[PDB]
Amino acid sequence: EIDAGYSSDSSTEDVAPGLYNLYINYDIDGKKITRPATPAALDSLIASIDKDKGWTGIVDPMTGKPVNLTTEELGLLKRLAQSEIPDENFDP
Amino acid sequence: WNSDSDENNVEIVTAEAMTLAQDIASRRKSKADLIDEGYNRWSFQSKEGLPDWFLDEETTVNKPNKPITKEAVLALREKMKALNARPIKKVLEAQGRKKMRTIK
Amino acid sequence: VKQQIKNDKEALGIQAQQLLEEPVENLHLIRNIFEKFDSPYITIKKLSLLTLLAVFRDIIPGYKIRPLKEVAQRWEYEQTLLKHYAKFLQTLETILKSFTQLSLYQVAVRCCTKLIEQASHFNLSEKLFALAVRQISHKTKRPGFDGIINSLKNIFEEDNLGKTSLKCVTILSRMFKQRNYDVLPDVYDLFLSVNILNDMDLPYLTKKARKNYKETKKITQEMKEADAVITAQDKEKYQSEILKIIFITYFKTLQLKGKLIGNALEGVARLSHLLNIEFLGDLLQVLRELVMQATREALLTVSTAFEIASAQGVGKLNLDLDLGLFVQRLYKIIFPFSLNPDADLNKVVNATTEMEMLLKCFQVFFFKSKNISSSRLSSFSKRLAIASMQLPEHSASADLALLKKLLSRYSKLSRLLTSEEQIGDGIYNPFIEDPDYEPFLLKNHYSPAVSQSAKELLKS
Repeated sequence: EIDAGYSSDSSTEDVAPGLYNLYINYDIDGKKITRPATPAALDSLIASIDKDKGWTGIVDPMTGKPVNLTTEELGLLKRLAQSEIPDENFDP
Repeated sequence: WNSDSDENNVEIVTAEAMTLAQDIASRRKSKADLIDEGYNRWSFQSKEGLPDWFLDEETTVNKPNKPITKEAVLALREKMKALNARPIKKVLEAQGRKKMRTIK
Repeated sequence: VKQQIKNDKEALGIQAQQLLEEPVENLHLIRNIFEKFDSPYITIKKLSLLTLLAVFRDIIPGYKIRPLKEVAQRWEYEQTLLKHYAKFLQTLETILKSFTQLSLYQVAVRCCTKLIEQASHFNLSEKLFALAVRQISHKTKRPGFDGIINSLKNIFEEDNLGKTSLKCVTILSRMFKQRNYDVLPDVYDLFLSVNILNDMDLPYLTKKARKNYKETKKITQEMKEADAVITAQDKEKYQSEILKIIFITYFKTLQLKGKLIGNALEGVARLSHLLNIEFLGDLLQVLRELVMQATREALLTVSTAFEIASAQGVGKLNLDLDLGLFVQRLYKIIFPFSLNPDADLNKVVNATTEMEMLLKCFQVFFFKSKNISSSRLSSFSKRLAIASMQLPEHSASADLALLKKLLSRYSKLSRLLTSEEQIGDGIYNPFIEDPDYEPFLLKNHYSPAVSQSAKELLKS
């Protein structure tokens, strides 16, 4: 037997965020999950005024908040988009 | 207590970088798969230390052409949208002049 | 003593005079002036600093020195000149940070302002601006603060391109982060002075020379046309970045909810018309989210909301946004204003003296084209009379004068009136329509002239 599991690197995963209504309808077993309150209109206006570094403009379907690249994700994008080895210490 | 002692960053301005950044954030393409796809014929052509007469024509010619998605194009237009891109005048009198041009 | 000071002053004058006559050939004299400045006497230090300021402003070029005999020696001359200018500035932060000595510091501020006004375009302006703003960032008004802010204000007005203004705005913003957006109210008024935002026979020529003159003339005309287009684009881009930095500072100030909310709303109202249309709709959300000096702050929010809606052409750009929530806020806020005391003393939207905005919000409300006098003004005016039970008579006469000059012919405002809806808390008297209270009690009041003011109202 092979246990029909999911290795940590499988290309199939739950919750696939997309670009931009919020997709807060239900959860597994069918229960409405609470809508996170809309952010302070001041804070949302600030983020719109000064986009965060690595502002992707992507919201996960669960939370209405945007998803922004971290420092390590920004580094990976830097190497990948400049066509270099995506490993900091790999001997070419 | 007022010293202005204030690093490395990156500015996503290309459609190519946005599509890659969107794929990373939107989780649509696995991060581990992206790293593996980064070991290709072009990443092994290192640019570390090459002269400017060589590097300049390498970028204009030998630059791999990655795909671009419409979602990333909109994101750049959103980034490039300045705070004063469409103020009250540039939306009213600019619309007014076009309207009175069509009327005339 | 006095003879030695006089001799040193003469030596500085002679060296300064020689520099003015022949600046290129006498660079060593500047080093001599620095040696003279090293003299222990405070007065000689002041004179040497002033002469250095006078020498530098006279020999400094009107253009920005491009970094690296007709060209080589000029470069060495300019490179040499930059070295004293750097050294002179290095002494400037040393004496400024070192803070009898107060007078020297005031002189140090004075030459700093003179360099700011004249040598803004020159190199090391980043250091020069940083040193000056560091003095302003302090909690208390240090001496020469009025001189510095005037110099900064003058630069903002003259800077049409906006590059120097952008540098100062960035430096001012950096101080705000360092100070947690807690600075003097005069400091935020600097942003209001940004002109970029507020803008909203003949000698004989050889046969060869004529062709050279014609060829240069064509280049200059082509240069001018391209420069004009580039200037328009660069100014537009600089204006956008200045709005980005200024608005992010204002919104941060609003988030902290400090005592500088007055200047923040001042700037927001002044620069709202410069921003995008989409931001206008979301601008009132931050104003209306601060409702949980609380009465004073709510007055600023409703007044600025009126000003934003007062922008021309909002009829064409039907952004709606239902400013009625601000209208009811003003409708409710008059009672606490009548409850708390107010003193004008003797000798923030656009002014001070809180009673001034109230009439200012009322007069812009009246200035609205047909937006009022639809039986809603009378309901508003009734509580206005109720709130007029106290406060100086000139204020009381003012609000009563607003309805006196009102174009509406309604006369029951100061008496029984139609239903007082919109939060109520007053006599409704629904469906009455009787041309038949407050002035009767107003006649009996401390100042005798309120009695005649009440009499002139009922007679009129």
